[PDB]
Amino acid sequence: FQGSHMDVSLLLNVEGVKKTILHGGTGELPSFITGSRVTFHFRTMKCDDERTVIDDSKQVGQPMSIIIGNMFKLEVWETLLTSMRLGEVAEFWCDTIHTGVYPMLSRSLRQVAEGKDPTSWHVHTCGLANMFAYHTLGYEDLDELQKEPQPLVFLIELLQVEAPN
Amino acid sequence: EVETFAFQAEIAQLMSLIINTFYSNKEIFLRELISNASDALDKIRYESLTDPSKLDSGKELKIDIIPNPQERTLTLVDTGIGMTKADLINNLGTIAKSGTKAFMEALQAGADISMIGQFGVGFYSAYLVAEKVVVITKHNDDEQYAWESSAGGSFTVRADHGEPIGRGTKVILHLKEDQTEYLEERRVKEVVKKHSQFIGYPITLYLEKEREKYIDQEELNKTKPIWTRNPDDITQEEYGEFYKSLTNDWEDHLAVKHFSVEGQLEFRALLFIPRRAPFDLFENKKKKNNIKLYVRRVFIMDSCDELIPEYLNFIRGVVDSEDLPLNISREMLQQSKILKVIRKNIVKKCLELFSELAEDKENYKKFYEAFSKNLKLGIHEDSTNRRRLSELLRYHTSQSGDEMTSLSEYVSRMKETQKSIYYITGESKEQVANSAFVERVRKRGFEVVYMTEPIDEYCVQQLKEFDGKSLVSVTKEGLELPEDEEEKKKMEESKAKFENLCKLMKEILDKKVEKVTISNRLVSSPCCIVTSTYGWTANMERIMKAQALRDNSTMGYMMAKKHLEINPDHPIVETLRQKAEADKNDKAVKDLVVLLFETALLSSGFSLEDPQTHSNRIYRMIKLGLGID
Amino acid sequence: EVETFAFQAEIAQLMSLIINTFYSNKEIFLRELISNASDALDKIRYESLTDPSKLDSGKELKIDIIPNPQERTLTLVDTGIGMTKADLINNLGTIAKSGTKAFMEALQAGADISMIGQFGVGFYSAYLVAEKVVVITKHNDDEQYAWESSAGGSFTVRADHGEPIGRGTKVILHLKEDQTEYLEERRVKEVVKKHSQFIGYPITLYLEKEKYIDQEELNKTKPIWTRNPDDITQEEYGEFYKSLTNDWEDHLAVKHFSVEGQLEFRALLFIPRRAPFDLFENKKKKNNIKLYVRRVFIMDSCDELIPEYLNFIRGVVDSEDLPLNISREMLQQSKILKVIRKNIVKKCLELFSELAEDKENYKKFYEAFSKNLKLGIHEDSTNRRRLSELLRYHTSQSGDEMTSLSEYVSRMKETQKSIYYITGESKEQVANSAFVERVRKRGFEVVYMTEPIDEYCVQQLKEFDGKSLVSVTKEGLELPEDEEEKKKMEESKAKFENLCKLMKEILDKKVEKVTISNRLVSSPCCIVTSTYGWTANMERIMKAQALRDNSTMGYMMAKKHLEINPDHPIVETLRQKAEADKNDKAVKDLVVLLFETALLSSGFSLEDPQTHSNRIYRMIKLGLGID
Ligand SMILES: Nc1ncnc2c1ncn2[C@@H]1O[C@H](COP(=O)(O)OP(=O)(O)NP(=O)(O)O)[C@@H](O)[C@H]1O
Ligand SMILES: Nc1ncnc2c1ncn2[C@@H]1O[C@H](COP(=O)(O)OP(=O)(O)NP(=O)(O)O)[C@@H](O)[C@H]1O
Ligand SMILES: [Mg+2]
Ligand SMILES: [Mg+2]
Repeated sequence: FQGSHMDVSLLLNVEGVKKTILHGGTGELPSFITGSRVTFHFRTMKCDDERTVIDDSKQVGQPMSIIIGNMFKLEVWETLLTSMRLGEVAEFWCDTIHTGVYPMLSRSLRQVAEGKDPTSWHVHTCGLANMFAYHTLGYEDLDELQKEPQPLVFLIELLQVEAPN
Repeated sequence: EVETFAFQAEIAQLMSLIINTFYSNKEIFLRELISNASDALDKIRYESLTDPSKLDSGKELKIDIIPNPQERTLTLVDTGIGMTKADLINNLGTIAKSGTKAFMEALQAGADISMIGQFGVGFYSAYLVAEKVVVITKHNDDEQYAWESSAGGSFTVRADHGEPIGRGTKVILHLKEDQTEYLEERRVKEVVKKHSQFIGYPITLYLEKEREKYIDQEELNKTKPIWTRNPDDITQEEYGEFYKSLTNDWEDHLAVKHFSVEGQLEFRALLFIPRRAPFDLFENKKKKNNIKLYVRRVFIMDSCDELIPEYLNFIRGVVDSEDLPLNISREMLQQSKILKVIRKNIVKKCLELFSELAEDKENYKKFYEAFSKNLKLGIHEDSTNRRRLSELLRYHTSQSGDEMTSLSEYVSRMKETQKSIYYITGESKEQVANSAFVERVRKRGFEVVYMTEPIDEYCVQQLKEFDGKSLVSVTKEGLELPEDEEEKKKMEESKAKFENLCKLMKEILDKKVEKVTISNRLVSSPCCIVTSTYGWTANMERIMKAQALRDNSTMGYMMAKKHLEINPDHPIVETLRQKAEADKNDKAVKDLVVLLFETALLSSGFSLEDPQTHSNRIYRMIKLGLGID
Repeated sequence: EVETFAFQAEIAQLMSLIINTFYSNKEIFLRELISNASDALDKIRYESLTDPSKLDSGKELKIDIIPNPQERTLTLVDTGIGMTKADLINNLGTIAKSGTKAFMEALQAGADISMIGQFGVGFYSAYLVAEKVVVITKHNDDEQYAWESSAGGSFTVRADHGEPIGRGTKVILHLKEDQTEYLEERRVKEVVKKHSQFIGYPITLYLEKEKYIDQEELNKTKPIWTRNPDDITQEEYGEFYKSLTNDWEDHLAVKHFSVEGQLEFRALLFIPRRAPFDLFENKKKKNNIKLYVRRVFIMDSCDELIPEYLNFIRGVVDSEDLPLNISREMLQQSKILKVIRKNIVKKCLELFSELAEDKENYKKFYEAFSKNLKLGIHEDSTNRRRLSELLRYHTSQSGDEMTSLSEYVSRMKETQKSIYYITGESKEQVANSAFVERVRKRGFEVVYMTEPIDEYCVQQLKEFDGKSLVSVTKEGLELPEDEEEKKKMEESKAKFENLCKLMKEILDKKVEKVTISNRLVSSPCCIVTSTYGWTANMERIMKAQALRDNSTMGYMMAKKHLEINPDHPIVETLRQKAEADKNDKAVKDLVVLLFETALLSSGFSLEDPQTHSNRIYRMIKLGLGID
């Protein structure tokens, strides 16, 4: 009976990232303290009108998970997950500023189940030396993003947050 | 090498295309025929200016509609200019050839004519309904002719010898059996009222009835289009008569704004403010029917939010234009930017009209009581015109009394040291007036604006400040009145003293109130519940928890963070602090704290999560009081 | 005597009308151009069925778009049948003369190819943008021919002798200065995606970008609705749904059907897994069900093809033959839209009924769109009897899970004659409410309805399965009675009538009627809505409507009735005191406080809650003695 269904308000104080809420979520704000484990499906596509998929967690079938700690994989994700309510499908339009460290993380996330383990850090140094002097990885995502950086769009579907440890 | 050619057109398929595809609704044929007839009259009237002797054939300019169910024939007679045999062959015979356009361009300089015809395909719309069309013509120059056709790709021209017409054209449509509903008087009247109501010339509907088999003549266009006349010369009685004829309401118009805009987009508009708001003003669901658009006195379309914003739909009236890019079906336009410019001008002139009307105190009171909801909806939506709409606001304030005052008057009475506009919203004037939140403010002599309608919440959702002064909701936390040194010293002393009580109360009501502290907005009530800075206000949250179509999960996204504000000078609070100092924990003190929180939640407008528990607690308290045992 | 003639047309004026009046939006020219082209391919494909040698000139069927900002020329190349010089004169040079219709009617019996160009005036829409049109054709039968025109009432036919095009037609539009926005890649891609997304053949967009020409496939989602529903797997349906809706999640359910007869159309509807967040804020009356005719977009439905409450269904409706406006935007007869609406509603209800077997999938769908279902129950009066079977409700004996009304009727006691329901703003409040306290003691199942839309839902759902719905809130509740129970009730009424009339005297202009109660097993009293007026929850909802007349509210406001519990000790003590003291300050104050508490607990708002809070504070002071 009433056309109006929303009211403007403030959120997403940090600049360089646009926020939209694709779907609602049940429950209050999740307990976000250091040590808590977070399980959250993610998908990263291009900001362009094509919106081609770069990384999808759904085809793999393994929802990526983290802990609330100083992994410093990407600060903006560490903020967005904290600034989220459980069971909330959401869309985030970041900018070229934050998405500088992305390509290496994308390579690691594509190769974590491909046959490479994160328990080693010398292989990454060897890869950096190869990139600097010897050769190039040649991966499509690396060429598309490292050579030309663009803003990205991230779909986040968090599953749950566990008690610490 | 290069062989030039000329375009062709398959006549039969083109005629079939015109008959089947151009026009959606088949009832528009009259709208077309009458329009032609209108031009047919206009020409002769112009030719009467330089040649009165040319009117010797007939001195009366009229249009007659004669339905004949005996033969199922619809006749339309006009004493217009008429068409010669050459005109019959050229203008009528050739599709998309408009002789009316040629006549218009042959005119000299600028003259008072507004011929409807522009395309040249209007007449064939008569085949939407009729299966055979006969046109009997009698021009003032040549003899009377008859033109017969059935849209079969050929037409017949015959030297007519029937009843003489003197001058003009009489068209007879042999309607098909399916479209026989247009022989009824009611259908014809409804169509004429919808489409051809404002045509200048008189039109009448001849009919045969019994009382003993008499002929009845009835004029269907008694009302004349006054927007063509100069707005200064028109009197209020004429405006009222026009409003009654247009809206079919006994009540007069409250106010009228008649203005013309010239230039690259020239149009005349006539807007009326209805005296009484309709019962079903909302729930239109695309049935706006507010501002009927006209081009050369012919109806085009209803403003389905194209010409007017949604909140301004309470206003009635007409908009008329002479030159306008028109659709083939004459039911829409080609460019929407033109409609946007029309909307800009209409909104500007509506705001000017409202500002002018604001002088009449009683009339403006009536208008406000009628359309304050629409005005506040406009404040919610129309962002560019927020200052003007805000100046049009009237409210009940603490110092106002029974009558309502504008925000400008509040600013005039606003104190020298004050730096904000303090407002409180609720569901009634009486409940708000006795509320605890405004006890301190009214005690210090600061005027407070009562906003006692649900839509007022949306009003403050957008209106952040007024005249360089910020709006502050009494209910919302952080209320900082101008404070002296002694007041700050007392506040610091009370904050220091009641720290343990605040900690204990926070511990007791865990996950129920985010922050418990002292306040400066309470003087008589012990405690109050205060909305956080970000979340929905208590009244707002209560309102939007009752929306018919709402997502329960979405409700949790903007829930308010409740704050408890206690009065350090209230005897109950001092006794509670003393008891809590006496006993670090006790059942009685916990019960009292829970009851106080429940009462504050009830008084603040929040609905209880479970009223049964509080009611049972009250019942037990009553039992203990009266000592039933 | 009689002199018959033949109709003529003014070519210049007709062309001007077509260019200026037929089409409102200038961007649809592609939709027209491409569409023709498609048929040129379709035709040759048909001619390849009985003669593969006709494809020796070119073995590939494709459409290419080449924007050239250097010369400001838009080129459209197709390897279709092409047109001869006679075809050039007869078809292109004559308005309203379509070769496509003539070719279609010359087919033997009923073939399997449907072309879109009935009207035959579409091509000229290119002049909405171009100031010059050059059509370079090369039919297999005859030499190359260039056809140049500028809508000036004349056209030029010329021997081409240019670079060979194999077989087919290449249309080059010299865009005018104003319409240079169509050289951008984004605009072309957006237009093609909006209008001609589901063209059967491959559409390729060319561009220049290091500095290498690139080709991009504009259309990739094959139209699956044409294919037989039995052959399509679930993965194909999910992929199609994802492409159509750009949704990370897949579909929850799919209904693919076709209706044939006097109105032939095939439809494909999708119920998504998760409901949209706040689509109601936006208009969102469009972009839900898209109507296609011969595999090209026509109009976006808004209250025409589907009702308001089913706007969550995402799908396509495709019809081979439908009367169309000349603009190729809207239909001619709204009765056809009414028929489509009837059929779609019937099939959607059938889909829900057959989906109701899957317990978990149902539970999810209901959790998503119960609001839509109840809104439809409120609106669609003809389908109430079928929609009601889709309702799921929380009952006293149900627990967490939801049960249908049919299960309630099956479990209904033989003596029991009606379905008792209660509405509130929370499940916990309703469960602990005073009204249902007695019924649960007698074992009758009660239906909890805890959403604001439920009041509108039960305003219309008067009865079900011949059993009437009874609002526990409403007065006049009459459970089956024993003779001893009736005697006890009558005796209690005869005992307490004096206190009832005394309370009525005390509570003037507050309660219309004060009586004893049958629904109150333990609570001291309760406020019960009159028979015909709005219920407490409904009255609160209507009072909370943003857009509703205040002056009319009092007409629909109900009359409060007080119901007292004879067996509660408080009421007996009050009766004893009233008998002892006919008038007293304490008894009237107590009755006022009791009425306030009953009003608060029932669900009604309070006219002045500050007074109630002050009274509570005063009695707290008197209790604790702080004076
Ligand atoms: N009653 C009439 N008297 C004289 N001429 C008429 C009459 N009705 C039609 N005509 C002629 O019919 C011609 C074309 O008819 P019409 O279909 O109205 O084209 P039009 O002039 O463009 N009017 P319209 O189609 O509404 O724009 C006009 O130019 C007139 O000369
Ligand atoms: N690219 C083409 N290749 C072959 N024949 C064509 C082509 N374009 C047009 N024609 C022919 O010329 C006629 C006129 O074109 P057009 O005006 O687009 O009508 P249409 O193609 O049938 N579609 P429409 O005008 O909407 O009815 C068509 O009906 C065909 O017979
Ligand atoms: Mg006309
Ligand atoms: Mg076409």
